[PDB]
Amino acid sequence: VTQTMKGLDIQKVAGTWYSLAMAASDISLLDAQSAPYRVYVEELKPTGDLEILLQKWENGECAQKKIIAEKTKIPAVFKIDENKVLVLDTDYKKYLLFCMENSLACQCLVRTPEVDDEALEKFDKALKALPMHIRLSFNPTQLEEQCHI
Amino acid sequence: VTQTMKGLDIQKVAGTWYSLAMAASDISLLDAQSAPYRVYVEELKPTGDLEILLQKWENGECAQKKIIAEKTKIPAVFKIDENKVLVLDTDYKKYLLFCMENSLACQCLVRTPEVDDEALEKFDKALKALPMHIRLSFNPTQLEEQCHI
Ligand SMILES: CCCCCCCCCCCCCCCC(=O)O
Ligand SMILES: CCCCCCCCCCCCCCCC(=O)O
Repeated sequence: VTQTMKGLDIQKVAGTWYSLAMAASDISLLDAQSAPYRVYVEELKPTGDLEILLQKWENGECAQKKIIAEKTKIPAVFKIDENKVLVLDTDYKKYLLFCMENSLACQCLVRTPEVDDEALEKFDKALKALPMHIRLSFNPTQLEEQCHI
Repeated sequence: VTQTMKGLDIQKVAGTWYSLAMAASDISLLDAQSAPYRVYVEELKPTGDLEILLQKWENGECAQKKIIAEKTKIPAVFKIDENKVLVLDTDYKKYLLFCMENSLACQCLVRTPEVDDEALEKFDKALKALPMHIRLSFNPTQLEEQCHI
């Protein structure tokens, strides 16, 4: 991944996000509800490390989860306990494109449970470079459900 | 779906095809190997009805399958025993875009086990109109395996 947000102010990504679309390099990273990269972002809490609240389906349950992405020399790049989180683009107010890699998955996050075509076309343009083999998107009804059910 | 091949000569789609990419309106139509619209086209045999040889994963097996799409008043539209098959576009030599609907799934077929970007971008342009929520694509290795394993 060769796209990163110049001048990312991590404080300003704080609060509520919705996983509107997801893509991955391999189908099995996203194909089932229990697929490894099938994580739904709930809330981003910058400490300047980054606390992520996400939902994730495990052994027949939607589980609420709290993880820390440690900051790096680069403001737009964080690490996870192996896995690099890259923030590609964000306008802070409406959307945020990020990828994670050790296997590569990218997401289009939005502030509100709505379908944002402006954001999805930025997401699409940003995956054109990447070797993605699965893409998903969720309707507003699924954005309000635990684990996008 | 509002895109159909003008002047389709069905005889000329005869022979060998590879399911290079697939999209569907609902994730559960494509997400597992046993998902309903997760069918891999092997061979198209026009009689002028259309005989399809496809592969389909059922109860832990890749099953070879033979079905008939009955012709309609419209050359580019066929029916299946409920389900409409629409041929959107084909150059006969390299690629063929088709959709099926009762739930909507579209595929980008190619003559050879290779990744055709020209064809995938035509596929992408053709799904821009459609309310797709899952897309898959397969590498050349998977195109040569039973059920794209
Ligand atoms: C801008 C920051 C975006 C947020 C990035 C979220 C990435 C977190 C995903 C990491 C996967 C860890 C999930 C739990 C581990 C597991 O169940 O195996
Ligand atoms: C240009 C023609 C393209 C070929 C169209 C192929 C569509 C066939 C898919 C129909 C699904 C039927 C599969 C078996 C039925 C089942 O297992 O439920």
